[PDB]
Amino acid sequence: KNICVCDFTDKLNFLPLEKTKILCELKPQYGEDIKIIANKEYEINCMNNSKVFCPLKDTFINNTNIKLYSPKLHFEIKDITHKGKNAALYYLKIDEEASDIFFSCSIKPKQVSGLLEGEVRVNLKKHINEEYSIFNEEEDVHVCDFSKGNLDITPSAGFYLKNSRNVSCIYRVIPNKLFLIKLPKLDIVTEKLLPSIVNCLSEFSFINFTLKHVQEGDNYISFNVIFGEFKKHFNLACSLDLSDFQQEPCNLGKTANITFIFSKLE
Amino acid sequence: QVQLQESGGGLVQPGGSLRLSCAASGSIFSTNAMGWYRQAPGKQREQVATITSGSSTNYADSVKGRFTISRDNAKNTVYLQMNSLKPEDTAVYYCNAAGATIDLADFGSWGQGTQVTVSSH
Ligand SMILES: *[C@@H]1O[C@H](CO)[C@@H](O[C@@H]2O[C@H](CO)[C@@H](O)[C@H](O)[C@H]2NC(C)=O)[C@H](O)[C@H]1NC(C)=O
Ligand SMILES: *[C@@H]1O[C@H](CO)[C@@H](O[C@@H]2O[C@H](CO)[C@@H](O)[C@H](O)[C@H]2NC(C)=O)[C@H](O)[C@H]1NC(C)=O
Ligand SMILES: *[C@@H]1O[C@H](CO)[C@@H](O)[C@H](O)[C@H]1NC(C)=O
Ligand SMILES: *[C@@H]1O[C@H](CO)[C@@H](O)[C@H](O)[C@H]1NC(C)=O
Repeated sequence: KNICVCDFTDKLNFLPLEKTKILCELKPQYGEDIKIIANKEYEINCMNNSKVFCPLKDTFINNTNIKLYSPKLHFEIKDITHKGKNAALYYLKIDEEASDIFFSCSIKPKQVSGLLEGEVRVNLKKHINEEYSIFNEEEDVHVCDFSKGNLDITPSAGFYLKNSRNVSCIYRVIPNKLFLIKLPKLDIVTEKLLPSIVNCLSEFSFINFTLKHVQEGDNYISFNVIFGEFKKHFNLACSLDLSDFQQEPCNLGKTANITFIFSKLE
Repeated sequence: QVQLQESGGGLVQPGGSLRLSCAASGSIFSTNAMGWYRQAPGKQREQVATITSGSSTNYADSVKGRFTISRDNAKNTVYLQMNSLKPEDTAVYYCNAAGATIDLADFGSWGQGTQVTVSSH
């Protein structure tokens, strides 16, 4: 894994004329880990004492542990020697299945009358919001997976603005093949999202589909649909909306959009 | 990585003048505020003068009217003109980024600095 580093060592060692903030912004993506380093004598509030964004309440929670909002994150805080100084190391490891979170860390030297602060901003969120369906050769099925990965609609603490909670999967319909929509393991999925896909697919009478099974796995619910043969071209968009689905204390879901392309061209 | 190189220090008599220079590389110089800093033995490093990308200046109260900070965007250099020097001005002088909000990537590891000694003997 690659590592993103914010090293403040021997850079918060002056008395400024006016209030000064030295800022390190991190946008960790490809499973990257994070190291924050600063002199031991600095006052540091980080990871187990961070400022975390709370999408549900649209505010920031101060002096809190990031594990309360992204439970699969794990970090260690050690004293190390670095650049010839006694320093503190904040080492956060981000596994592939860790959920989104937006938090900040503060680093304040003493005896500067509070005029100088270091700040780390860690914004962990998805950056691919559109994919094509993926063929599972072992199961002989095309899958749109909204239960994990890039198109996950599970409620999370990710910093998303109100108009940016859409994720999209495109399925080029193959006649007589089973198609799977994987969704989070939540009661709301069968209560409301399943009516949503049924009303979407049945709205146009000329669309041939068969709902085969509503299946509950170990960590997802799947809608299993077979589309029959067709002749004419058609594009059908369905929305499975959890962008307003709340989950205490801070989580909000996303909107899963599925685009069915019916085409005998190309 | 930002690289900083100060020069121009030396021994000067009280009341004399001195001009410090600092060459900065590794960043887009003309978009950054810059500043001069100094540290004497047993004192904490202090920001002495700052200059915005738009050439607005600010000074520590103890050097107001005696120091002048300037910049040459074409050469990526910051200057500190010091007149009416006092023994209390003796320190190692450093330049670096300044500003109210500074990207950590723009704040370079401190250069070697340049020594200024104001004394009669
Ligand atoms: C966050 O974690 C760090 C590291 O475990 C805590 O720092 C320790 O604090 C205790 C007493 O407060 C000291 O005896 C230890 O030596 C510290 N450890 C290190 C590595 O410096 C810190 O207190 C925690 N902060 C919060 C708010 O829980
Ligand atoms: C996010 O997806 C929603 C779908 O749930 C989009 O809202 C739909 O927009 C279409 C036009 O493109 C309308 O015909 C539908 O009536 C809308 N549905 C709802 C429930 O509002 C929304 O536009 C998308 N947002 C962005 C920024 O693309
Ligand atoms: C958290 O910190 C911010 C800014 O420092 C402050 O405005 C707020 O009152 C604090 N408390 C809460 C609960 O947000
Ligand atoms: C699709 O065709 C099958 C027969 O192949 C039929 O049983 C099913 O009812 C059809 N679905 C719709 C929505 O007409």
